[PDB]
Amino acid sequence: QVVQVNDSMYGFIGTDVVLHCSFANPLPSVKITQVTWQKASNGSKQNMAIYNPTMGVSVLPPYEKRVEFLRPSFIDGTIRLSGLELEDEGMYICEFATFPTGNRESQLNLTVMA
Amino acid sequence: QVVQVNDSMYGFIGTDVVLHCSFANPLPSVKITQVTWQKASNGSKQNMAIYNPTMGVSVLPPYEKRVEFLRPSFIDGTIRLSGLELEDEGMYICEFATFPTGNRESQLNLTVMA
Repeated sequence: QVVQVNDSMYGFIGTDVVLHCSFANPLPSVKITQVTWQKASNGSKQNMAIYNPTMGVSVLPPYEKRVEFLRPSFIDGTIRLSGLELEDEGMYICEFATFPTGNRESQLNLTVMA
Repeated sequence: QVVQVNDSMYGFIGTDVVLHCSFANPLPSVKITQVTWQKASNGSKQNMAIYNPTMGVSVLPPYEKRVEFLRPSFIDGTIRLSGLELEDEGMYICEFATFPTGNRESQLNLTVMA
């Protein structure tokens, strides 16, 4: 019960897109430690962005000045990816690291239209 | 980028196996927030055990009597799994949630013999 396959997003070259990732339903007994956007491709994943309720926001290249958390909370890891291009197409994983229940990862496919 | 270790394991039925998992060297910039163990079986992830440096240890069913940390640290999530059943066959993933680097995981395939 780890993976939660979500929507499928369709964006456009040049325009930005809103990738969605929220946590529901939040319980007081469950504590969210981190939200982590990763891009999966060719069978290999890649760290994209991380929101930590205490450590702040981190964006990793090539996604700095591109990816921005809209409502950075522990139940919301929604991001905006700027300047879509053909290389951006692929599977995206938004993972919540929670204690003591474990990790919940949402999974969404992104297609880039021309 | 997120997968740094890929190994294999073997063991007889009823015997105990020590699944190793560690991180070195975490840069002084890098902070480990949580360590998580997962099992992948026929396209489905399942949370096993979690060690959070600031919250403690949690062993989830049905592993609450079989799986155990040996030296639980922010750089060591090595566990022992006792009473190996045939169903235990498969890939096990030990994940380090870090900031600002993100997720760094180790995958090991445990095969059951007799």
